Amino acid sequence: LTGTGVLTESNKKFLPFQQFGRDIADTTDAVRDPQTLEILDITPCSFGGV
Amino acid sequence: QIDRLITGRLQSLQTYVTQQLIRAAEIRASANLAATKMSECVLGQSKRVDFCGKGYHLMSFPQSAPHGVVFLHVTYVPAQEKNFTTAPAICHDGKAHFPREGVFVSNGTHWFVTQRNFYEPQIITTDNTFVSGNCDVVIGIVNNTVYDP
Amino acid sequence: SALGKLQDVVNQNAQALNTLVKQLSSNFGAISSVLNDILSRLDPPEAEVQIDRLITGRLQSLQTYVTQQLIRAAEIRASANLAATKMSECVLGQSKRVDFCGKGYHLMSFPQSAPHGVVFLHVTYVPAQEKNFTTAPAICHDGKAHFPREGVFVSNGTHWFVTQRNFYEPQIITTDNTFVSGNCDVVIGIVNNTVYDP
Amino acid sequence: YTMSLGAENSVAYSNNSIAIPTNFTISVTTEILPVSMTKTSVDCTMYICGDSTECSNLLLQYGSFCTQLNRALTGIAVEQDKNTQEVFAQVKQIYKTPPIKDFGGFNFSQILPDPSKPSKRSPIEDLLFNKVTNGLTVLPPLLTDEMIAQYTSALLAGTITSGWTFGAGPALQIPFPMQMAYRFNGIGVTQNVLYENQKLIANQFNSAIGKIQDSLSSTP
Amino acid sequence: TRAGCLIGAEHVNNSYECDIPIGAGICASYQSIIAYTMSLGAENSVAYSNNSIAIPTNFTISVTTEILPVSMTKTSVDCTMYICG
Ligand SMILES: *[C@@H]1O[C@H](CO)[C@@H](O[C@@H]2O[C@H](CO)[C@@H](O)[C@H](O)[C@H]2NC(C)=O)[C@H](O)[C@H]1NC(C)=O
Ligand SMILES: *[C@@H]1O[C@H](CO)[C@@H](O[C@@H]2O[C@H](CO)[C@@H](O)[C@H](O)[C@H]2NC(C)=O)[C@H](O)[C@H]1NC(C)=O
Ligand SMILES: *[C@@H]1O[C@H](CO)[C@@H](O[C@@H]2O[C@H](CO)[C@@H](O)[C@H](O)[C@H]2NC(C)=O)[C@H](O)[C@H]1NC(C)=O
Ligand SMILES: *[C@@H]1O[C@H](CO)[C@@H](O[C@@H]2O[C@H](CO)[C@@H](O)[C@H](O)[C@H]2NC(C)=O)[C@H](O)[C@H]1NC(C)=O
Ligand SMILES: *[C@@H]1O[C@H](CO)[C@@H](O[C@@H]2O[C@H](CO)[C@@H](O)[C@H](O)[C@H]2NC(C)=O)[C@H](O)[C@H]1NC(C)=O
Ligand SMILES: *[C@@H]1O[C@H](CO)[C@@H](O[C@@H]2O[C@H](CO)[C@@H](O)[C@H](O)[C@H]2NC(C)=O)[C@H](O)[C@H]1NC(C)=O
Ligand SMILES: *[C@@H]1O[C@H](CO)[C@@H](O[C@@H]2O[C@H](CO)[C@@H](O)[C@H](O)[C@H]2NC(C)=O)[C@H](O)[C@H]1NC(C)=O
Ligand SMILES: *[C@@H]1O[C@H](CO)[C@@H](O[C@@H]2O[C@H](CO)[C@@H](O)[C@H](O)[C@H]2NC(C)=O)[C@H](O)[C@H]1NC(C)=O
Ligand SMILES: *[C@@H]1O[C@H](CO)[C@@H](O[C@@H]2O[C@H](CO)[C@@H](O)[C@H](O)[C@H]2NC(C)=O)[C@H](O)[C@H]1NC(C)=O
Ligand SMILES: *[C@@H]1O[C@H](CO)[C@@H](O)[C@H](O)[C@H]1NC(C)=O
Ligand SMILES: *[C@@H]1O[C@H](CO)[C@@H](O)[C@H](O)[C@H]1NC(C)=O
Ligand SMILES: *[C@@H]1O[C@H](CO)[C@@H](O)[C@H](O)[C@H]1NC(C)=O
Repeated sequence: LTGTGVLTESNKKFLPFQQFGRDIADTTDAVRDPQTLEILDITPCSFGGV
Repeated sequence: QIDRLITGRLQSLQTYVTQQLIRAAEIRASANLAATKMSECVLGQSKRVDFCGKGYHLMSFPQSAPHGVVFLHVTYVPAQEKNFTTAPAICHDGKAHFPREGVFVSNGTHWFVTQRNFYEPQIITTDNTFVSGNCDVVIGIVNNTVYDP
Repeated sequence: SALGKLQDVVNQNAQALNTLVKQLSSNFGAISSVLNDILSRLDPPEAEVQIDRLITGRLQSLQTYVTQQLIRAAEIRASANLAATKMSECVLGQSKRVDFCGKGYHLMSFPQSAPHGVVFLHVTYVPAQEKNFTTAPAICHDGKAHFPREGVFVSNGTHWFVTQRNFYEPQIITTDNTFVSGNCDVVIGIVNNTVYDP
Repeated sequence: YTMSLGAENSVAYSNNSIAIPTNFTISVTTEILPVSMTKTSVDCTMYICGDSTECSNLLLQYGSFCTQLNRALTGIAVEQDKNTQEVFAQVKQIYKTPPIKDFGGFNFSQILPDPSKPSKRSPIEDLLFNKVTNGLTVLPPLLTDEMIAQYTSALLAGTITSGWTFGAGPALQIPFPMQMAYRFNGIGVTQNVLYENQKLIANQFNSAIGKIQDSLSSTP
Repeated sequence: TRAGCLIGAEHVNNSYECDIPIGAGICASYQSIIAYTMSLGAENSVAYSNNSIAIPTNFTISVTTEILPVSMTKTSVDCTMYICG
């Protein structure tokens, strides 16, 4: 699963069979690191209007 | 393949912008109505029927709401109406008397003049009536005395 | 920037026309944006594909232009219905509607033609130079309560008068500008003053 | 079923009888009107293509579609702020009520701002705010909810302390049982009726304002 | 700001009328470029009491302008000629 984002620590406690996380709009906003079983939030990079 | 995705996403975005423009026109019409109600019901007393609530409009109060405005219309509703026998004019001394501001009412034996939206009977005098013509023209004129102060 | 509302409509229409003219310069994925170049360069089996791409791009552009033209036509029709209402109610009559025909108490209005528009000169009455007075709802006299027929009871400190509500014009409180309803025991804030009889 | 419009009310018409009201009800009703929407802005290039440069190179063949979409959304976004400006900013003087709320028995605590709340909203406005629950950006509105509440507070203070005079010029103070009498004369009822029954009208008005708050709190 | 980061404008504590809207109550003006929270209106406390009234002694005849658009330029596009010539 590839993408671009800021990977921060997450307070969402996954069940052990679940790997990724999706919001209402079906975008991957939570993920599990495969090396160390920890949950990371994927915040989109902070683009804006100039 | 990217051209197919581009034309699909462009069609989706054009559809979204078109329906957003239609909803923006609807919201602009509603906001013009809300500004009209702000000017005519809050900043003044409106004679327009059902524009500022049901009943005779007294005043209105604005309240902010999330993406909206709430008008509290304070209105006057008449209640507890009562039957009376009425006449268009009073015949006295060969003259026809008509109410200056109110209406002639009778409870069965005596004739009074009252304001139209509330029962407040007063003695029919020359100060609340005016004279126009004789009694031969007005259909339904009745005979009653007219007091002179 | 006084005439910005008409100039906004003119600029939007001219910009929509300029965008529609500019959209002919785009090839929309074809080899060229010029139809004569495609028709002079290619056989009809592949010129059909190139012309089809140009046709669907230009048709999408034209349908988009007609869509915002209809939306702007609805907006201009709403503004013109409002302008016709203002012409009927402010110019051809005197309006009791607050802020419909200018700021203040509306007296009359003048229409003026403008390029693709109308300018209303609203002549209104603004109150000014207000003054404090001590006021009462009613006058108690001879055990009777007197209320103003059209004005309001005011006092400059020692003497009571009745005046019209939108302009200070003090007059002697008489039986001709007051009416009697009830005694003095009911009305809250009734004051004692004489009522002259002509 | 076949629906029924309304209860039949045969009005007792005759050529010499009239019905005159002997009493009145001070009725307060709510009217809710939308003013603005959420100001949304879409980056057309990022929505179609994201960060793919080949996609944007192919998107440049279609011309200025993205510019038209961005300009239409910008027009909608400034139209929402213009709508809020036309609705709420109808006064250029910020009026305040006096600290003593002596209005001849009339209670406005449910519509005046609450000093105990940090949002400076009325209890009714607080209940109203409680009852409402890829290139995409949401632009904030130009007027915050605190300033819209301040505008409504100024309008309420003007219409309570000064009548309709502040909407036509300078705010001319007038006692509220006199303002009410003027409104009574605007609908064709004499001033005496208001003055004699001022306690009953104030009680009816306060009861109706409380019923408005109860009906808003009890209807989803 | 709540609208975003503003670079090149000096934030001041005074409140003025809105000249250039930034958003979330922030406006910008030129005087250098300053940014501020807007002022809604001039403050005015109405001298309310239960037995005092204010009566006007004079008047101003005020004429104001109201500009309303009526029509647009009547444009017609030959669809066949626009697409194909
Ligand atoms: C209609 O109203 C008149 C005036 O109120 C009534 O006349 C009064 O009747 C009472 C009851 O007998 C007397 O005490 C008063 O002295 C009467 N006043 C006058 C001026 O005569 C009249 O009785 C009422 N008629 C009906 C049918 O109700
Ligand atoms: C009202 O009074 C008028 C005049 O006082 C009455 O008219 C008279 O009617 C009688 C009877 O028909 C005639 O003899 C007179 O010549 C009439 N006088 C005039 C001046 O026309 C009228 O009848 C009365 N109406 C009622 C209902 O009592
Ligand atoms: C309020 O107005 C009345 C009427 O204008 C004032 O009464 C006049 O006072 C002047 C000054 O002495 C006398 O010359 C007049 O004869 C008075 N007129 C009457 C009818 O008595 C009154 O003085 C004013 N009160 C105040 C406090 O200014
Ligand atoms: C206005 O005049 C009324 C009537 O003269 C005054 O009422 C009187 O007040 C005295 C003093 O308390 C009582 O003894 C009388 O019985 C009252 N008479 C009536 C008919 O109520 C009233 O006090 C006066 N008000 C002012 C402010 O002077
Ligand atoms: C005024 O009088 C009319 C006629 O007597 C009343 O109308 C009648 O009211 C009764 C009461 O229920 C009904 O049974 C009749 O069917 C009504 N008649 C008509 C033609 O509608 C009327 O109620 C009276 N108004 C008041 C306020 O008392
Ligand atoms: C007019 O209606 C009001 C209520 O709408 C009446 O006031 C009620 O009077 C009764 C008996 O006096 C009391 O028990 C109620 O508490 C009163 N209600 C309120 C809200 O104060 C009033 O009496 C009616 N007047 C007439 C002449 O019918
Ligand atoms: C105006 O109405 C308010 C609210 O209905 C009244 O405030 C209530 O006062 C009672 C008695 O002290 C308290 O038990 C309630 O909790 C209060 N309600 C609220 C929402 O604070 C107030 O008394 C009325 N009168 C005035 C003059 O403000
Ligand atoms: C009417 O009198 C009131 C109270 O005396 C005046 O209100 C005061 O105005 C001064 C001057 O601007 C202020 O310094 C005070 O703070 C005001 N008091 C209050 C309670 O607001 C008012 O200006 C007078 N109106 C006229 C037209 O003279
Ligand atoms: C009402 O205000 C008008 C302003 O339009 C006053 O008229 C001015 O009066 C002064 C003093 O005499 C003159 O210097 C001005 O030239 C007048 N202006 C105009 C346009 O005529 C008028 O005097 C004021 N009236 C009152 C009673 O205050
Ligand atoms: C995978 O290797 C990491 C390396 O630190 C280790 O901590 C972990 O126990 C191993 N197993 C799993 C299931 O992550
Ligand atoms: C009302 O009509 C009756 C007949 O139904 C008639 O006798 C009477 O004179 C009429 N009254 C008026 C005021 O027209
Ligand atoms: C105004 O309030 C005062 C109390 O401050 C009271 O004494 C006076 O009677 C009231 N006047 C009216 C007209 O209500």
